[PDB]
Amino acid sequence: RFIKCVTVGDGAVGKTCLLISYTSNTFPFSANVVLGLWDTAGEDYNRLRPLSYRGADVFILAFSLISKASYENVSKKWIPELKHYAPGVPIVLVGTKLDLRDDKQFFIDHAVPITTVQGEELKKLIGAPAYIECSSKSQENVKGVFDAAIRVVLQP
Ligand SMILES: Nc1nc2c(ncn2[C@@H]2O[C@H](COP(=O)(O)OP(=O)(O)O)[C@@H](O)[C@H]2O)c(=O)[nH]1
Ligand SMILES: [Mg+2]
Repeated sequence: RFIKCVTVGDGAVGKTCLLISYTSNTFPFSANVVLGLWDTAGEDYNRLRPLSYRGADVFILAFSLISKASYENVSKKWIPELKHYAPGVPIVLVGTKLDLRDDKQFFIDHAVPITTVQGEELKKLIGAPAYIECSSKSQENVKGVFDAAIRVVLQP
């Protein structure tokens, strides 16, 4: 009846904002439904970050929908890391910053978008049971992230 969830992913992808959005319903860590949420720092921390993983029931592996590099780093860095420290714990893959992907003006001002179908193909590649695209800014699908997280750990 407890669920430790650890959020991981590159710098600036939106991990802390994701937790603030879910828990506080605002945009600048625990919940009860009928869930402990851990934040991490995503290279200086290579040795210390993994310490947070012990007894994790699920990982939220975030990458940014506006950043091809964070997309590439899921397979390059994060998967190898989680498999070393916590093989077998399920992964919910989250593409953050959905509000920016929607906005043509963002790419004029700035960035390479990741499509829903490409996020889905990455999901399959890493064996994640879930892939959710979300925006902490608009809050869209943020509740969905954590609802996936609980569904994927709880029996059935
Ligand atoms: N537009 C937009 N900006 C975001 C979103 N999530 C985070 N940010 C911005 O991205 C930056 C990094 O967010 P932060 O949560 O601190 O990322 P973290 O390093 O992964 O923890 C901040 O400038 C945020 O305001 C989002 O959904 N939409
Ligand atoms: Mg943070």
